[PDB]
Formats: sequence, C-alpha cells, structure tokens
Amino acid sequence: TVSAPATYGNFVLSPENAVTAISYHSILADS
Amino acid sequence: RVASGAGLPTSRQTTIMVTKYSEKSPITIPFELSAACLTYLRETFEGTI
Repeated sequence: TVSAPATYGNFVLSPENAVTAISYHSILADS
Repeated sequence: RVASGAGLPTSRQTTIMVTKYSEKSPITIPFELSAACLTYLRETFEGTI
C-alpha cells in the first residue's frame, strides 16, 4: 500500500466529486 | 379677455380645446456581460479569502 493525496488542494472548494455536481447545473436549463 | 368694451362681447366662452400629436422614439443600445465571470455569482463561493 502507498499513500495518495485526498483533496486536490486546499484552495479548491468541496465536493471532491467536482464534475458530477456541475453536470446537474447544465441539465436543468472540515477544511 | 378685456371687458372694457361697452358694445363688444367675446363670441367665445374662452374654452378653446387644442389637439396635439405624440411622437414616440426608440431608446436602445447594445449591452454585454461575461457569463464566465457570472458563474462566480451563480455559485456563491465563501471558502477562501
């Protein structure tokens, strides 16, 4: 096993899912 | 009216209606904004200074 980064960075906002959320914006027409 | 005349009565009751005509005119200009910058308004960010 090897460690990997979890978040892509600190500056970016959650969700980590990213594109899966923005697609819903198109179809409708801790830190 | 000037009533000083003894023998002179005005023919009119001094209620002269007067019609005029309107003139409409368009007021239009091109306008623009950047939707790529508008998305920051759409997404209501708060996470970083």
